[PDB]
Amino acid sequence: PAKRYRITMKNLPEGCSWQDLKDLARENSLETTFSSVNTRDFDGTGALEFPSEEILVEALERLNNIEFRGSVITVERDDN
Repeated sequence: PAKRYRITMKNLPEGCSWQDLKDLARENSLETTFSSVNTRDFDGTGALEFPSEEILVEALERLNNIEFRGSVITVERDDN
């Protein structure tokens, strides 16, 4: 729509899953459309999408190098 973006949500010790990352994201105030998770990286990173950069910039300032129930995630723009 007004936008289309994709972000990475990742760090190193955590093979996170879509259920896990949406759980945290709702904790944190994200929602998004969806995320590319479970497939491969070091083992398991997510990569979210939304039609409006509000949600992108949010996580880039809400989830960037945050501790995730005892793991951590670093998050960033990945198609922009």
